[PDB]
Amino acid sequence: MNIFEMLRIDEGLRLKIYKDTEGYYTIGIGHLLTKSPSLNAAKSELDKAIGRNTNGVITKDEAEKLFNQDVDAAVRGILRNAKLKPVYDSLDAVRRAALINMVFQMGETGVAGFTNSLRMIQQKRWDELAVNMAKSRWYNQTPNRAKRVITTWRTGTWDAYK
Ligand SMILES: [Cl-]
Ligand SMILES: [Cl-]
Repeated sequence: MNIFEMLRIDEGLRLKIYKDTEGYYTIGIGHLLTKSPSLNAAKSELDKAIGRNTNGVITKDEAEKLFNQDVDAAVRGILRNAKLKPVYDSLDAVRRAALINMVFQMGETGVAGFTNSLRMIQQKRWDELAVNMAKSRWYNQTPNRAKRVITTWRTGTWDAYK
């Protein structure tokens, strides 16, 4: 088990443009295309991203490429963020994967804003953290996913993914 396998599980894989859980144009493996209501604006972003006229459709190899790029940006984002970086450095490997997962889904900004959880993470107060994270839109909107991630944080193992 690793970050790649983890996110593939949580995000699924789809070769056609689609609406995410928030109604956003997305494709491949959780790759957000646009927050805009327009399918054309979405098709346009996708062609720009892929470098070709796709027609709202990509191949497997193309989704994986976007995925690679996205995992990489998440990591680099974390390491560039003043609030995030130290958090990341204080963690074990499984738990660093839980942070990337969240960053992937909600962005640096979203994550950085979970201030109280951040302090707990650092103090390594596992159980409390799990309770705190549950008190969130994130958890209310995508419970099963958030539960997997929260267990990950709580236990430091990959059990939720097995
Ligand atoms: Cl892109
Ligand atoms: Cl869910």
